[PDB]
Amino acid sequence: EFSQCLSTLVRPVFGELKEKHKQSGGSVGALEELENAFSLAEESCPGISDKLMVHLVERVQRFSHN
Amino acid sequence: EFSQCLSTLVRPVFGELKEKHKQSGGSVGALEELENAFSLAEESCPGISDKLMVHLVERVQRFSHN
Amino acid sequence: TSMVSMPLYAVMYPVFNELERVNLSAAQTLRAAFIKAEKENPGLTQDIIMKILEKKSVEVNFTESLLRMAADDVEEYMIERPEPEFQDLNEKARALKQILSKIPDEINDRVRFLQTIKDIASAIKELLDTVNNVFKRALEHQKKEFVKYSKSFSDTLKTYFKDGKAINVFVSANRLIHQTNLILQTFKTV
Amino acid sequence: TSMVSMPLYAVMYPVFNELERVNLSAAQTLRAAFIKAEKENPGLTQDIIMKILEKKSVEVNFTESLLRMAADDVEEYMIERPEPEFQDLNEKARALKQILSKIPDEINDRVRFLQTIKDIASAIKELLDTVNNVFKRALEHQKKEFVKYSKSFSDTLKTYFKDGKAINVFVSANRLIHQTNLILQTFKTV
Repeated sequence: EFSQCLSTLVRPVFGELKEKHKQSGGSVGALEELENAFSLAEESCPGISDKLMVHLVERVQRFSHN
Repeated sequence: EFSQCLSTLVRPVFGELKEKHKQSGGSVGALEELENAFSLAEESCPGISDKLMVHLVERVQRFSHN
Repeated sequence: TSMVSMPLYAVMYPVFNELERVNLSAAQTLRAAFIKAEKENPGLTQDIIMKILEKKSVEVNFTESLLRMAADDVEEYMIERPEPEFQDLNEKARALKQILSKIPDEINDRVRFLQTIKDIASAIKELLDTVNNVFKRALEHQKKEFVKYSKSFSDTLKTYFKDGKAINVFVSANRLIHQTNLILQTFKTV
Repeated sequence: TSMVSMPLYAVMYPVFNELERVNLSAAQTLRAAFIKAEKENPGLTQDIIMKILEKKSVEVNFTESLLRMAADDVEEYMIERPEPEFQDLNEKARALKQILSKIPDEINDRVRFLQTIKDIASAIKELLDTVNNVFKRALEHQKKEFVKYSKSFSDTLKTYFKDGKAINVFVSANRLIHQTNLILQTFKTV
């Protein structure tokens, strides 16, 4: 029902970044609020996080060359 | 009389970083104060910036392996 | 709206805009949370993007791709005022960004690169004339900053024609684009 | 003194300490300016170091080297109080950091790595006992955080023994070290 990217992408990435900023900058509340915002978005509209990832990759691929 | 690293290292590096943070975080005053702090240190004690670079490299090399 | 980092407005903002049709509320939530988190930890968005692409095994040079993506309008920095001068400001800003974004596709061929550089100069002076014309404070400061970044970009071109490092040109062009966006946002919020 | 990022206190702080003999004033100025600039833009110090090494053509894996450099005491986090409990706290913190810093030199050999892991466990429980003993608020929170990072480090060990990525172990060990330093600094500033 929900997006796959929530556990495969969002969780580990945001974990890494959370630890990255917690032991440097110090403030990680808004970061966690963003990670949770993915969840709230998913609850409001199942699959939208996957669509976000798809749109991201589509955009970066459209404007990448060699 | 002064350190070589002031123009070869400090200036370009701090330029890059200044532009990096000016167009993201926004505050670059303390960064510029640090770059200038290299100059004040040099004025207080000629050659100390070069010694700083030497100590830095010595330290990272002592604790690097394969 | 506030001035944010380039990865946010050039990569994520269009994604949020496209998610509008799927669900407006969720898109707005994600957008706001992204802005806030980016404000709390500058460079967050770029890291999120990079780690995502890394995990999906999508290999790109991010600065170059960023340069290409920065061509697109930032809706929140677009002046909505109907008067000809402001719309002209939007137009000239857009033109400069669009021509600067052509650099990666052109830099390897010397001829087309020189032509591109000519067009860039033209766009810069057009935007300059428009900016100075609109002046009817912080605006002047942003104008001076823009000129400074133009000059810096030129110097970068010289250095490139010396050593041949394209990445420096890409970075400088990104800086100039960001300063253009900053000009528009400053004009919009005063 | 305030809690700062690991590149600062593990790489630059000793450098500042060594520059003391040359000229105390200049060393203090550079130190303070570094702290302030790092506070303004977190991650600045690491970038300065990386770009410096890059320009001098010194090739290193920075996380591993950071792990090795993090063994050293941070003078500003050392408790000056003469009472046995606090000095024991300094000692146990130091012991844990020292054993955690041995990981890069040992991780390739399974036997010595397992022994190192044993020693790490021992150091962790020793520091835990000392911390809980000293309790005569935020301290308890930092203790819980320390335990959490210990557990996380263990999980990282498991995952390593699964896939064989050393970098994750290095990062986790750095996190635990930073949390140890945080424990000492918290005890020192209350």
